[PDB]
Amino acid sequence: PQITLWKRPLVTIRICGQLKEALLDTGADDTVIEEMNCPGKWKPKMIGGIGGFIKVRQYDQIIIEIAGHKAIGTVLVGPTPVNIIGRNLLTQIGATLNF
Amino acid sequence: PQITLWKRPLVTIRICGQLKEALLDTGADDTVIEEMNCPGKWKPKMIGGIGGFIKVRQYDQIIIEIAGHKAIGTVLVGPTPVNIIGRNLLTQIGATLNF
Repeated sequence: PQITLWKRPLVTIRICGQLKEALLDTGADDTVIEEMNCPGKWKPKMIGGIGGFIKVRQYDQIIIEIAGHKAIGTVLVGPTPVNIIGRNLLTQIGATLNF
Repeated sequence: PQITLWKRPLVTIRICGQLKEALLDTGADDTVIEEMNCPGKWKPKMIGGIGGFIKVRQYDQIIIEIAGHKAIGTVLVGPTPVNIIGRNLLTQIGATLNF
């Protein structure tokens, strides 16, 4: 598709057998999703943004669908105000910026 | 241009006389730049993001040149980790996410 930027570029994602809404975020190096329970090996991590840093759990080789596109990568889980799809996953669904 | 996201989508901008480097950020509603002086009246506001909120100064109808493209609108100057170009200007230059 072509997402235009008048409204937040929100998209449906299936992670861990659960459908959710996430933001297509070219500004994020990484992907961050609200507190799940999907078990797995994970390493602790702190990611920074505007107002400071939050603690997250880093899972590796996680499967996701992003608006119907299958992807596989590092997802970070933690108290994020909105589910964010960063560049690690945007590259995998072939997303580009154009103007 | 078409901009892939293997690297951070950074661009040169021209704001309030200074040349600077900024991130084309489709997750940001607003455009926030590291602290610098711009002339004119500004009003204090507060913006959120991961990590929480920060106090910023709002400048209206500011000319910004983004990667050779002209925009004129709101710029929030404050303590951001990185200069970011949000949807309020990305729409001005005709920016769209494509995949």
